[PDB]
Amino acid sequence: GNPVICLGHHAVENGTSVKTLTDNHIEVVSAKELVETNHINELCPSPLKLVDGQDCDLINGALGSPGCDHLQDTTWDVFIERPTAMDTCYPFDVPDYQSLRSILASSGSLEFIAEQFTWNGVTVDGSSSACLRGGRNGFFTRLNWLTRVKNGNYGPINVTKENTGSYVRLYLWGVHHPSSDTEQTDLYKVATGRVTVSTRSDQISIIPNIGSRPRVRNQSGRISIYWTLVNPGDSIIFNSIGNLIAPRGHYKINKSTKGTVLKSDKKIGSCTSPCLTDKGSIQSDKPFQNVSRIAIGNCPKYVKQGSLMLATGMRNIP
Amino acid sequence: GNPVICLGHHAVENGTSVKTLTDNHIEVVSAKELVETNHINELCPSPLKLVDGQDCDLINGALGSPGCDHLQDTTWDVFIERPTAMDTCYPFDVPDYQSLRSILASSGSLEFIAEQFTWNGVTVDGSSSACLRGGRNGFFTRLNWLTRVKNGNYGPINVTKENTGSYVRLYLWGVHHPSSDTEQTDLYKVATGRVTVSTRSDQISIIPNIGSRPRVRNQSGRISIYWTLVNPGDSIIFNSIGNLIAPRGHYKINKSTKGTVLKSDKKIGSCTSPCLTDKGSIQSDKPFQNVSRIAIGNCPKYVKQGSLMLATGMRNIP
Amino acid sequence: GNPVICLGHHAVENGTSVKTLTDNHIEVVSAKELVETNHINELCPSPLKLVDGQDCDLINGALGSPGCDHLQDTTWDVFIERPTAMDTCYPFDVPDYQSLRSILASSGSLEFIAEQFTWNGVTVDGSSSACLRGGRNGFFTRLNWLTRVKNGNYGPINVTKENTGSYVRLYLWGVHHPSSDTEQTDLYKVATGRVTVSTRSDQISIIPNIGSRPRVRNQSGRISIYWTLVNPGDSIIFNSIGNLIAPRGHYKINKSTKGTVLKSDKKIGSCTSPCLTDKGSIQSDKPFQNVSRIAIGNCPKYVKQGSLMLATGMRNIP
Amino acid sequence: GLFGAIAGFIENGWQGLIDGWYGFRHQNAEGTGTAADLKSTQAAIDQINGKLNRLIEKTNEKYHQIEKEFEQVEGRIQDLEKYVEDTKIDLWSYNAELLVALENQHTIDVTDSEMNKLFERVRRQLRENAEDQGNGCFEIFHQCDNNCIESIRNGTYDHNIYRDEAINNRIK
Amino acid sequence: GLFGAIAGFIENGWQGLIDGWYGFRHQNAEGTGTAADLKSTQAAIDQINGKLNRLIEKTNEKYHQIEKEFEQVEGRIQDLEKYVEDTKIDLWSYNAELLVALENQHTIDVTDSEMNKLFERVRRQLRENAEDQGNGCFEIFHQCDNNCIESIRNGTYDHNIYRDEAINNRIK
Amino acid sequence: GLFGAIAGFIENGWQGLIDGWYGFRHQNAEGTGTAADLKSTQAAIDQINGKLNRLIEKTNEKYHQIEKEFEQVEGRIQDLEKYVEDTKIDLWSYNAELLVALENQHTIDVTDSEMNKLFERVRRQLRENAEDQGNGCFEIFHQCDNNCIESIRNGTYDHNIYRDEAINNRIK
Amino acid sequence: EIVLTQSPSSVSASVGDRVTITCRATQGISSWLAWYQQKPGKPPKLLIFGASSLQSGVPSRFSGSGSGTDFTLTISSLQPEDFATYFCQQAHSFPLTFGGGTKVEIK
Amino acid sequence: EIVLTQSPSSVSASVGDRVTITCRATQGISSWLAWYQQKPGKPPKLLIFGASSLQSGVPSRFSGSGSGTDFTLTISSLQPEDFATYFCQQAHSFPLTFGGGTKVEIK
Amino acid sequence: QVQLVESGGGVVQPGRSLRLSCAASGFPFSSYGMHWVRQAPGKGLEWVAGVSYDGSYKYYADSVKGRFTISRDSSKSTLYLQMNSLRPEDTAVYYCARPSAIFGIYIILNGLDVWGQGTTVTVS
Amino acid sequence: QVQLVESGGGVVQPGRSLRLSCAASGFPFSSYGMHWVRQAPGKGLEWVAGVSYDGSYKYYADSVKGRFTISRDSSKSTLYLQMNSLRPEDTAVYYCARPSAIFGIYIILNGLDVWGQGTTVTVS
Ligand SMILES: *[C@@H]1O[C@H](CO)[C@@H](O[C@@H]2O[C@H](CO)[C@@H](O)[C@H](O)[C@H]2NC(C)=O)[C@H](O)[C@H]1NC(C)=O
Ligand SMILES: *[C@@H]1O[C@H](CO)[C@@H](O[C@@H]2O[C@H](CO)[C@@H](O)[C@H](O)[C@H]2NC(C)=O)[C@H](O)[C@H]1NC(C)=O
Ligand SMILES: *[C@@H]1O[C@H](CO)[C@@H](O[C@@H]2O[C@H](CO)[C@@H](O)[C@H](O)[C@H]2NC(C)=O)[C@H](O)[C@H]1NC(C)=O
Ligand SMILES: *[C@@H]1O[C@H](CO)[C@@H](O[C@@H]2O[C@H](CO)[C@@H](O)[C@H](O)[C@H]2NC(C)=O)[C@H](O)[C@H]1NC(C)=O
Repeated sequence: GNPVICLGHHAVENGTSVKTLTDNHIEVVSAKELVETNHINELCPSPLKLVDGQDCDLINGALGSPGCDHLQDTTWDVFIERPTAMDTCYPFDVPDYQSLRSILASSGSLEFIAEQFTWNGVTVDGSSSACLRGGRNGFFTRLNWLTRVKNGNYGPINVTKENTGSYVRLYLWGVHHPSSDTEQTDLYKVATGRVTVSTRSDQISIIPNIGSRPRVRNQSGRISIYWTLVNPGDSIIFNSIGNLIAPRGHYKINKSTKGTVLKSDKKIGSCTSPCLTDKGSIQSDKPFQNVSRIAIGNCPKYVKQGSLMLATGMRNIP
Repeated sequence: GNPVICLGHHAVENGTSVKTLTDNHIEVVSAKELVETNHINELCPSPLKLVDGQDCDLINGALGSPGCDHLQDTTWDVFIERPTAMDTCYPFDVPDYQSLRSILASSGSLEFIAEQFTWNGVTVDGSSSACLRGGRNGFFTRLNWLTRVKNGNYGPINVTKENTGSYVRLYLWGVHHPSSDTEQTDLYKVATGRVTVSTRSDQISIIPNIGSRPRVRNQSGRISIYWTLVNPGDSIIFNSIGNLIAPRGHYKINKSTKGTVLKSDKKIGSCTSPCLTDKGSIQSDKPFQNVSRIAIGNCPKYVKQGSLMLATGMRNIP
Repeated sequence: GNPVICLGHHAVENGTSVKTLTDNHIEVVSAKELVETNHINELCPSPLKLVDGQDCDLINGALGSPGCDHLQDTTWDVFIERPTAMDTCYPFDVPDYQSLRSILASSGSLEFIAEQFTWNGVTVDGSSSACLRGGRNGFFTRLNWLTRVKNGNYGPINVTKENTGSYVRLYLWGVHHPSSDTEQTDLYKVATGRVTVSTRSDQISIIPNIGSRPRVRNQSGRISIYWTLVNPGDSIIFNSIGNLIAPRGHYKINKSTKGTVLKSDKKIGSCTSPCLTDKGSIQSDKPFQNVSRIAIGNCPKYVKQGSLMLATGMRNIP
Repeated sequence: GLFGAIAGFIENGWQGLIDGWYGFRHQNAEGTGTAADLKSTQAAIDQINGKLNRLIEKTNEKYHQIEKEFEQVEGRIQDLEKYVEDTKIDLWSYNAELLVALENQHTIDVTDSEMNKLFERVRRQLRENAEDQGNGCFEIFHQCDNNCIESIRNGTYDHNIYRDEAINNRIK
Repeated sequence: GLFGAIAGFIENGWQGLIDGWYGFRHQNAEGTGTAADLKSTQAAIDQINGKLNRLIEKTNEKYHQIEKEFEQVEGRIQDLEKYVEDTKIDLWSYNAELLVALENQHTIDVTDSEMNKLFERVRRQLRENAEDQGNGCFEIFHQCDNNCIESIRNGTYDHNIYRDEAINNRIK
Repeated sequence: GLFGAIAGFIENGWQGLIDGWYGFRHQNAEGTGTAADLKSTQAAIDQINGKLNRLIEKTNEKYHQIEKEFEQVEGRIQDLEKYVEDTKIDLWSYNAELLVALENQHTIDVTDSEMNKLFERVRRQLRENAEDQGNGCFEIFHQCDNNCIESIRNGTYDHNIYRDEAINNRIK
Repeated sequence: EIVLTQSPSSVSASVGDRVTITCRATQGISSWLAWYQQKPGKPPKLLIFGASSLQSGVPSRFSGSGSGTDFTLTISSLQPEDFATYFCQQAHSFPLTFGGGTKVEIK
Repeated sequence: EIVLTQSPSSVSASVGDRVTITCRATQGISSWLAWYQQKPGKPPKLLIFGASSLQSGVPSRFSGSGSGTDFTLTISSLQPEDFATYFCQQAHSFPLTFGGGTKVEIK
Repeated sequence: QVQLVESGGGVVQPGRSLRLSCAASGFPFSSYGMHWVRQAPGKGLEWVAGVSYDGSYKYYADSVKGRFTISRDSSKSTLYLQMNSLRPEDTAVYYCARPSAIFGIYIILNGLDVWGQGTTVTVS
Repeated sequence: QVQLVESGGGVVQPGRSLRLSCAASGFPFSSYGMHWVRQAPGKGLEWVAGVSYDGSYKYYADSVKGRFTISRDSSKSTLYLQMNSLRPEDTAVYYCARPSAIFGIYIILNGLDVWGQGTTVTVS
């Protein structure tokens, strides 16, 4: 009957299974989950500054369509487009639509710097029944519809603006594509318009095209929206003999620096989370996640797996 | 002379060399190769559904050029373009050719939903000696060449088609670029044509330019091919006072879901393989491969190495 | 007092700290830095063949603007654009500017294969006071400004050139955008010009637009620069009734094979390094670097870490 | 494990060990009792916590990205925007799968090492007065009261004390 | 190896061992013979197959991708479509080169361990009836016929049976 | 370390040991001295150098790439060209961070192993003539002049020569 | 023993300041440090265990750092209720040691 | 001893050729090879230690390979100053062995 | 829910004895080791005593060794701090504290999760 | 900066003795082991002698064992090659060479970093 001293290790009744290099199912005492699979279902307004267009997409907000009155001068870290956003104004298309909405979303600002232009020899502030603001004919709040002098000519526009500031100016303008040769002559008196916006280093010129388009808001015509950037020291020139949709100023090109747009339908709650997704916010300390590939902020890295168990204990052998 | 019991390990005469973290050449007993380097040299028609154009590229098949009669109403998991594919019809270019090819290939379907149009005020079914279908003047099977009424006007076209189905309609149309002011007036009687196709959210309008291009099949003119998508609920309008190359229906936008196109010249065998390459199919259980970066299906991951030996045994020391 | 033999290991006074899987600060005997953080501040002209435009960007060199006389027939492994580069000729834009630069930079050659054209019915060799070459009106060294016959017509141009050679030809041409209807008729006598350049497979036609742009070098008009590739066996046709900026030959499409462009302001020294960055050359045997993401040649892989210490010794315990 | 102590010559674990990861379990004249071992338990936890902290450092923070969902076929550009994201997701998924499997293989070997470490420490303590029964227990060939047991567990056991009794009981 | 049994104190391998990966080789009065050891051989094979099955799971299945070959220079878009594919291939080739080199370094260590595992087991069996010659062989200080040998190889050997004979033959 | 020799039962290292990574340090009748061991030192350096040479192979050589710095906002295409480059830099930075952290964990384990390899080799040499004090030293229970010491360090020590003397001094 | 040394011994700051505190011992106490909050007349509350692991329910502004030798308690955006005296704890081996206290006053 | 066998004994080549040289021994000397450059009447200069590690200052065109049994010295782009006689060195265990010499003449 | 209640603090003369008690609630008391920590009034926290889960291994501070006696009871789930030979140095606000459970083990040597309200011991 | 200077090479007759010397400059000589390597004129390099850093362990080639004697001085930082019983077989251009240092330690058994100018030993 000699004394014996034994050496061992702890164990538990129900252990956790983990993967290793040499086995798919090894039971260990304790393990932590590294893949986050849950979300709040609401977008947390902290610490990221959010902006809800909530009836207006970003571009409609930049142009100033009826619904987007609340978006003026807004600043954001994340703009939020909704699926319920609706066009409300004269029908328009935007060549390279995703590029101009990704410039407005990076800049993270709808601050419109208003400027006074002198469109010599044209009627101004035209409105359309397809763009109603309070049951009344309106237009884009940041665009000026120019038509011929009342019973007169479309005096040739040669307006210029020099960028004196230290920032890059983003000008939003457009070109009206009439529906019939009557409308063209009824509005600008030329048989064929022309819009040429230019800087010293880049230019763009458009001659409109008459024809029938599907009726949108009882309108068969269209407005093609364009944009021109102006660097400090450069000058922009709006030259047109017809069909010009003039600007009312410019936007300020800001720095990306957590500025983007997220297309979601979830309500903005009162929570706090440094990570947003299209499916809501993520609150976790885990490295990975299977919530959504769309992730904005300090987020876990999106993976395909739904569970990756890291072993935090020895081999469990009861 | 005490008894001795020894403990050891097996060895072989010729071992295999593998890499470790601390040596480029370590001889172990056994090792498995992880990089597949061999292909069948034929394309296996199983389990993936293949389609051979075999004289027709995808776009020529979608338009209906003479050779592509066998591609009508075909469906595929993988379309196969040959290097021996040839143009067979009126010379044509496609702005953003690659995209239209990608849109057709990903849909994986050449089912042409035919439609009856009423092109009021034009001659229909035009044909050209550059596009022969059985020693006879023909044209694209999916396009309708419209010219002015015989000794009459090119009565303006204002046709509209509403999307009633649940799917997205792909319309393939074109614009004729004549070779001389004679041809333009000989055909459509206007000095300058116009083609305006539009939906409620995106539009396109083309005014054709006249001039000489290199003779292709004894034709100096061209036809620019365009396409327009129509979402459910939306309507498309074909408005043209001249030079319109009208459609005969639309294609149905399907789901990508193993739908693509592979440019190869290898024959289609009778084998079975879940992976295709431009150099033929791959039949392997290995993780990696140096056959080709072009790999469609359940394929090993292309790497740059030709041999990665995984040690499947102990150190071999004879 | 039995003899005792001890077994141990070496240590040093001041050891280095390294990271492991289970600790951030472990002091080992010796360690090697794996991240290179130093650069020469000069670009090494060996073994990579460099070319300094030094007042001319790559496109200005291809067109042959005044300052770029030294870039003629240059060949490079890396072209070096400077921030001090300045336009010196008639104001011009380039649709898809970045692509033409990338096409030129990848070929790695400014060898201009001259060609003799017969522009029937036009005045040739036009110049402009905006483009001075030795205090004298000049033009792009690789472009020919065509204007109407003296007091005559802009006799229609229908010039063609077959690609007999085995290489792909890059033709650089342009379209003049006048500033007033006077200039358009003073120069080419047609109220509206047209430029149509085409091959058997791809084509492009431009009708120029008149209007005022900001004065650059006392010029309100512009020239839009385009390019057309011609494969062996194909033929290119320059068809224009007005405003054509004709070519004087073509460039030769070469193989990428260490051919690119680097935007840097560092002087070209006399050192030797197989790796160039915008901040200068890297001379290292380390795997990683935090100098710059812009790295041309046999370079260490850019990482975000500034220091990654690899343990080259045992644990140091004094 | 690489050392074959846990799931090796140590048959199974002790669920009665709730105050530590490794422990002693003795049988002397006065009775029987179990005590955890702090040093071995702490060394294992430090290396697990150490690699846990390494895996949590929040380094991923992007705001402006590329679109990852599309409401209309476009072709070339969309194909690339998709293929770029798919390529990234696959690579990160591999980086995660390999990380977990590798860290676990190391984790299990570390815990198997610390168990053998403790055993080898006690082996060197007694060092002629006991013998390795094989199951992780030492047959102590001398009387070892509770004060003697504690001396083995807090590292003050002087083998020269019992060397004369122990060798005699072993050899004969 | 990390344990230095294989390519270590075990001089070399036995090509005559064709019924296993690890085995015994004895010399008693009756003669000499070799027999493999199942437990050690199985533990090694199961850990090589376990990591072989992990490396074959077919997870890479892509059909619509971006174009990776081009018949004409295009510029910006082509540069990106190429640079994307190049960036991917590099990252996978590294993912493959590191995987093999690391799995091999671990593999060789596992087999070296399983060898040392078996040696340690037999060491704990005899206890004081044998001594470590150093070459992986034990000098058994008593008469051990073939039934006694088999008792060592199937784990039934009782050291208390030959303890008197063995200690006496060692000490004197 | 996994073996617990370095930063384990070997209390600290020797700064006086400048000609090697591992060495002997003795105390006999004639005095005291320290000499490095070549075999152990050579093996450790080989595996460190072997993994250093693997990490230097120059395999990154690209010339035409995509633009990584922009002077004007452009939108979709620029968003992709920036996202592609950022995704790459992230993955390589992780590849590097994991590689260093892993190669170091293995390096420290290898050196800890080679220290234990040397200790186990000497343990098997004397093999009844010495006892493990625990601190990495062996109490040699017989006279061992400097020639006898060198015979231990160059592997020519015959234990059968001092076995009678040593066992007598241990047991009594 | 193991001697802890908190620095500074006291500090005044306004709401919204980046507060930094250090715990400083002698032995290698690995990662065994426990920071505590203490209001006058009230028992402590565990803020950080493992020297970095945030306690459940404690706001994310409290953060801990350090390993082995040098330890640190950082607070990003101080709040009115965060006015308290703070103690660090050694937990590597017995006996358990605490610090001299680091109180945050009003500025 | 350990015998080194350099193959070939000599070679002629023009500037820019891919030159291959082998060092070949008997024992396992896994990584302990040293390649030396030698001009007539001059002492050697260590080119490659560790059988692959490039010496500090030596151009990257000099490359060594091999492990244990078969060693190799490769030179990618030969230069006029590289015309020299090359010696490999065993460094596993005493005595130090050297090769028979591999000279590079002019072609 | 889970908390610790203290008691026993009063005014006492030097040299005599007291007994302070700590009743647990809401957690498996007999599974955790427990600690007594005293805050000397004016000074910081000062660990004084600690006991294992079973009660066989007891750890004391060098200032109270052989003077104070810790003990526990599974049946009442209460912690006892028997103080003998009191003196004004021992004047302090006494806290019974619970070392934190980590991973799966209920270690005795860790940070302290739960504290009692604080029972003051005055020695004049 | 760092270099090794050799001296002692001269014309000698068979059977007699010579001594060559190698003075170090620019590095911690007493930390390194050192080697003498002879290039037999016409043949390649031949390692002849090598000594440890302290001077206790000395390694010789089989051709010169018991015939040559190496030594080193720390006060002068000089390497001595004392040659006895010379013969025309020992005719060679002698080089003093420094084995390379690796990560932490100054191993005697490695490639040779620095060489001397080479002093010729002629035996007629
Ligand atoms: C993330 O992964 C988890 C699995 O790890 C997914 O969820 C589970 O789905 C299965 C059915 O396949 C159910 O039986 C489980 O009960 C689910 N568990 C949980 C926790 O949800 C989950 O759906 C994944 N998330 C996403 C967005 O795909
Ligand atoms: C895939 O890699 C293999 C090497 O692993 C390449 O082939 C061999 O090429 C060498 C010459 O460089 C020959 O000596 C071998 O006999 C070849 N072996 C085999 C199996 O082909 C092979 O060319 C690579 N394949 C591709 C498509 O890159
Ligand atoms: C259109 O407007 C611009 C500027 O408003 C006119 O150009 C300027 O002419 C003066 C002449 O002294 C120059 O100094 C300026 O540099 C010019 N401005 C710019 C922006 O270039 C231009 O002449 C007008 N166009 C017409 C047809 O009158
Ligand atoms: C590369 O990384 C290093 C750090 O590893 C950066 O530099 C150091 O910067 C700190 C300031 O934070 C200084 O105190 C050090 O003295 C710097 N050390 C060195 C060696 O530079 C360095 O700036 C990084 N380089 C780039 C281009 O990002």
